[PDB]
Amino acid sequence: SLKETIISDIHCIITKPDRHNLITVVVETNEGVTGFGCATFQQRPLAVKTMVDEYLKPILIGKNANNIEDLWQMMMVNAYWRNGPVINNAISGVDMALWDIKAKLAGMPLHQLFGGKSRDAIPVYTHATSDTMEGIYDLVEGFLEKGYKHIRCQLGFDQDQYMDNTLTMFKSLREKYGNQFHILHDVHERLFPNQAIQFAKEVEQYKPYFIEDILPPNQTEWLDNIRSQSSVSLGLGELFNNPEEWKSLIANRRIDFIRCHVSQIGGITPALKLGHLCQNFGVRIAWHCPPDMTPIGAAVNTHLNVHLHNAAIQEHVEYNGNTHKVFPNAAEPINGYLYASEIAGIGVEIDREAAAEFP
Amino acid sequence: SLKETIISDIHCIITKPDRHNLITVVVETNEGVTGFGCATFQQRPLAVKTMVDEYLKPILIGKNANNIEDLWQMMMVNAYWRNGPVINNAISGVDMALWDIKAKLAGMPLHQLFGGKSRDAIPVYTHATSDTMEGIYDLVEGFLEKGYKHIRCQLGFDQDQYMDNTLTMFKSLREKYGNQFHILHDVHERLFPNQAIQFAKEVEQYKPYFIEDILPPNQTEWLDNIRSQSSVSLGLGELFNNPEEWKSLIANRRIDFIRCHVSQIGGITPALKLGHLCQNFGVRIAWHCPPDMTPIGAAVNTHLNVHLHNAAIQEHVEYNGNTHKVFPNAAEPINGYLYASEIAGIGVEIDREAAAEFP
Amino acid sequence: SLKETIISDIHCIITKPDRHNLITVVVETNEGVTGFGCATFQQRPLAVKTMVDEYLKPILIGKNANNIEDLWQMMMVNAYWRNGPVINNAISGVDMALWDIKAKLAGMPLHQLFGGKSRDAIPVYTHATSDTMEGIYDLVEGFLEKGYKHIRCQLGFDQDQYMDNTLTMFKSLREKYGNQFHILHDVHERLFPNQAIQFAKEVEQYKPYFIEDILPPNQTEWLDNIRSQSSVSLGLGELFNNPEEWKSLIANRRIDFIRCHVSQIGGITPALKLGHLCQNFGVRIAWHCPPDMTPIGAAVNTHLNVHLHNAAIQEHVEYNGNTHKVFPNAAEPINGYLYASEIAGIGVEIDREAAAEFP
Amino acid sequence: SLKETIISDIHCIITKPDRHNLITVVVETNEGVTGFGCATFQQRPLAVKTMVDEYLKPILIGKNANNIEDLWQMMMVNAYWRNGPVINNAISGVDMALWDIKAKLAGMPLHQLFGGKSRDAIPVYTHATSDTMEGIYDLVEGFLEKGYKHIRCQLGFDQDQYMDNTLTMFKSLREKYGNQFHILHDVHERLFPNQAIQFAKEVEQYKPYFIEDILPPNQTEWLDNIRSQSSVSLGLGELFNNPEEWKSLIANRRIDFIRCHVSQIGGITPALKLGHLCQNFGVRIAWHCPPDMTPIGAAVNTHLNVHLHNAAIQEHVEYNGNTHKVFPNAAEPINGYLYASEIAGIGVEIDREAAAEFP
Ligand code: NA
Ligand code: NA
Repeated sequence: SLKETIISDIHCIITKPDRHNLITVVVETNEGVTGFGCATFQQRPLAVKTMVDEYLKPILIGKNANNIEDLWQMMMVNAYWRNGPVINNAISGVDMALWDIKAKLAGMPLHQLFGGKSRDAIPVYTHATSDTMEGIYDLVEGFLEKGYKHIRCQLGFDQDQYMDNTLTMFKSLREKYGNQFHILHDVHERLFPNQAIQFAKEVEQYKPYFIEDILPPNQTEWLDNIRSQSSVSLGLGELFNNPEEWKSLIANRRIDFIRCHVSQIGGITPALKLGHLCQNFGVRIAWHCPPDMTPIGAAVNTHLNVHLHNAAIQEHVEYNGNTHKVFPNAAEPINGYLYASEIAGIGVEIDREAAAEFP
Repeated sequence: SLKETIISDIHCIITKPDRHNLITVVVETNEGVTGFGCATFQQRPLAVKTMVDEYLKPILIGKNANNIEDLWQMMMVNAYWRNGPVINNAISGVDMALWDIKAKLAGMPLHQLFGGKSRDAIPVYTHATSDTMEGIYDLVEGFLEKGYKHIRCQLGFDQDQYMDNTLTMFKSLREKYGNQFHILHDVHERLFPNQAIQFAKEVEQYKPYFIEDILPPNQTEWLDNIRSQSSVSLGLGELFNNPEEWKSLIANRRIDFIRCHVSQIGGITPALKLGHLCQNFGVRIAWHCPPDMTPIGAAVNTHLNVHLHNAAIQEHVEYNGNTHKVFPNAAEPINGYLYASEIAGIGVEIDREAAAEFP
Repeated sequence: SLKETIISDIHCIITKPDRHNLITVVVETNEGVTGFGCATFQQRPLAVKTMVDEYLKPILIGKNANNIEDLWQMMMVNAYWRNGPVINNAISGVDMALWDIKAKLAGMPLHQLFGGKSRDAIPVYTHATSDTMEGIYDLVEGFLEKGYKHIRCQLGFDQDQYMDNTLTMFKSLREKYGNQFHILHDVHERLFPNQAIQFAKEVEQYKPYFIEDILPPNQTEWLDNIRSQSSVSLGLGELFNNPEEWKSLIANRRIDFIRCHVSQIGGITPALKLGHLCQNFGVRIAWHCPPDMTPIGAAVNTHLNVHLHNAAIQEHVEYNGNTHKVFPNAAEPINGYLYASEIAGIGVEIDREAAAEFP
Repeated sequence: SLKETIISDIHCIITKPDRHNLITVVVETNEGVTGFGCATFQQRPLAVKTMVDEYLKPILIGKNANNIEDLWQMMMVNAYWRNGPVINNAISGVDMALWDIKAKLAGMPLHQLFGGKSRDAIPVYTHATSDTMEGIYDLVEGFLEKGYKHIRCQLGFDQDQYMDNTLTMFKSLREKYGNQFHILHDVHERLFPNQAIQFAKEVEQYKPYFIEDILPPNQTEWLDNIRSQSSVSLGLGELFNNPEEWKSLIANRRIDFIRCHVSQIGGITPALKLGHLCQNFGVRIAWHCPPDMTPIGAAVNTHLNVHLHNAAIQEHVEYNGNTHKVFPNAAEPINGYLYASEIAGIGVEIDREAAAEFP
């Protein structure tokens, strides 16, 4: 007894209440049921907006929003060339908006629409980056006081100096805090493969929650060398926009955490399927939630994270007063956990007037 | 703005309006929102009913029906020993009922709840089994007249005689009908592996839609021998109740169609994830719909089949007048296609009074 | 000069002399030669009994008990759907009873019928589970005093706390007792695969006899990661009911001990063949003997364990006075060893009157 | 209630009632229960007899015959060097005799002791060898008239001429007899691997029951080349005496029929386990029964062949009147099938007086 949901208009609002350009996609329908979605391309806000305004919107107006995957498949192949940061982001904002419409139509929280909760809340990790161990302590202790139990620690913001200081960082952190928290670290592709394998063996004893981006970006074939000699947990996927980047990685158990950005791989639609894939292959899920993701994206990740069986942790995003003003009711971690929204829909929208104040 | 959905009661109704014992699971809730699900174990109707009545129902009463996967995971591990025909069927009827409740709560067709249609309808295949080619012609032509374009053909209802007659069947069917329809065939595990490989090479030229169960049941390792020499399309999975039976099969591209029964693998919850898995690995989907599946199961398969990207075809089930009476509004193929129900929920229930007439 | 042995009746007696529902299957024959077998499904006693009473017994009455594997193959495929906890248990009680009849007919101990002893007795392991190291010491020392040389030790009856305490348990046990006994530990599938590999490397130095269930249940593919980096001995198979669960595991040397329950995989008939398979591939055998296995099952495991070349150890089961009363002559470990029965048959039966006292 | 069975004496009788030296091993016991076994080494009758007389018999006298595998393992490693034609044959005669004793003790047919029949009888194949097609027809038609449905056909008793004539033989046989019988062929290792692969592809269309010994004897690695391009069924194992010869062959599905001689691999004890192994891996069983196997060996193969699930066919052995005289009650094929003996024991012994007449 759901009737066709006809797409009447599409907007793409960029706003700068804080450090970053924030991109919201707005899908309006004849019923006056409105959907909101998040795109995130700060280095390139304008490319995304053009892609939505005069390429996505023409092929969407008039369409039945009810059939989300149909509309997904159609957008994804429309330019013929496909898979990249600009297109997937644009499509992801619409995909998210379509899911939002469906959940409002269903009168339910987005994660309930998916099928319900696997857990009550998702743990959160924060970022401690400093040039000195003193600075990292200062930051760690403040996060501890707030209930966080996972913290990404980066000492220093040549390759040998970085590897040496980082092992010293892991060593001092275990000496000072033992097992009070899990320690995450992103290598940011700074190592040659031989250096990567060496570092994986040396850092193993310190039991990182995961080491992210330990290899240069098209050298994943070197993972088998690492995984045959080290038990170190590994995350990859942050810059992926293309299934070829994650398919063999996961089928071959070459990583422990997938770290894709939901908007970079095309939205909720592909995120659910990749979530199920991860569960099949025993890989955990830690989607990125960067500084320029809006409270709308973050709310979507929390819905994903209480629903998907293999979701492990959500990445923290601050929000200043401006941002909370532009996106009302944006949840914040309580004792180190993010709670899914409980009203119908995504549960967070953008205040268009407020977003005006901040062009 | 969905509130807890509290499970108030659970029933398991068996009925014999026709050839088979039909098993319906009924989940009632405080809101008076009622869910219906299908279990199918004709050789063993009673085992399923005991499993539901005094093992499932105790651990379910009081629970929040909203969290379907939570309740799935819990039922699946509850007996500690797990995965088999009796338990998965029992759990599948409840799983299906929980999905039904959620879709009614959402005021939407079950497949809309999933995320919408990938296609308008799913094609249907029928069964032509006879002891003589004359009998098979007679049956094929009646199906053709009704718009069917896929037909499973079985000539004869020793191994060498069966292999010889079957190749003769494929050969005569192509001579008589050319490409007017797709031809399916189930080998039913009747061949030794060496005979299987020989038959796969010989039948290739006749281009079956798929050959089902070509190997003895724990000899899937012989598939690589077949797939390195023959292009014949292969289906397996009919008797699977255990992920170990399908995980390596699909990851290694050893089959072309998965043929599991949705109720044997535990319900809609695992069916969606296996559907996504099949899409990832390029394997198509043809769930079994046996003679003792009710119109409730069949309606669920059609919802699955218009929604999941890789769904290929639905297996036909007759329904006599009795059965239509016990389960009102059960769809029937139109010009060789089954159309998903469009009212809220699964769209088919059981008339409890009518089911009374047929114990 | 053996004549047909005609099956005249079949019973399934459940009894609760102690903690658990105990299930005995009884096969009677025209000659008045009676067989006894054990089914074990405590979470689900009733499902098994229904399966025996009105599904197994009809297809068995009149049949020639002499042809055990014929009757095995026939029961196993009879429901068409196959392999699960309820059916295999039911079939296993009958299979065991058929073997019992044959051994009485032969006037010999069951293990002699198989072909004789490989060893004089099988060692036994016991269970020390407590919340504190003090409690585990207390329990270990009592087992030591009784001659046991293998003990499964469980400290605590989050994942990080469990892994930490368990390594502390292994470490304190080696410090206190050195090599006075072998230490077994069941991880019970509580770890993610990355945590499993880490734990396997860390626990290696303490030389467990085996670590059981170290992975989540459908993640055995992660075993190669473990086995390429750690020498830790591994057991799996406790919940298996399906050859697909053990075939590739053993052929690829992915475990060191098979831990299936003889009743869950269908009886003595499949146990002998899996025993031979284990010998071929260099895998040792440690069938489960849970708290609800009867003295009849236990006697069968001891016959299996003195006969099969690769049998390594038998799991201990208590028996209170009630149980000994219901099943007379049930052997008990002497100086840490179980001795096979030496009278004709299995050597243990059920006292039907006594089983009456305890419904 | 079986008591120790004490070995009192051991004999090895050679006899030449026909073409071949026939070797029977005799195990006597204090109870006066006597066992008979078959060794077959015609090229070397005397080596076997020495091995039994003054190496086996000393380590056997006094021993408990009840524990067959214990005594097997002990004999097999006794010389320290192990596995070859002379030792395994000697040990096989004793192993067979020990099984014979056990079956008489049990008052049952040997195959009943094993666990019963899988089938009522085993089909038989015969040998048609001639230098001309006329000669092969003559022979085939006589076998057909007698009810045989499987015949090994050899045309000619250089490599290119042999390959050419053999394909011509297969072609003419299909033209003349179509599918009236199965056609077996032994290549006898006469081909280089490249010629083997070519022949396997060319002979495929004629559907041999199997092609035996298609490769030179230590070139089994070339099997993967064949099996990736041809469906031709393959048998190997005739000269095997060493598990290394069959273990990887079967685990990797590189053959379809195992063709070992039971006496060459050490007796019934290893034959049962290899039978179970074959079943696991989907390989069928066709033990050799050469012209110098006695009616005692043949009776043992028939017991093996009605019992083991994967047994496919038994090789024919004539017996002239002399031989029937030396070994009374030796079964003969009826309408192309051999029937297992139904009296207690193996069911065939040697008449020592009669064997006297024929030194
Ligand atoms: Na290694
Ligand atoms: Na090929």
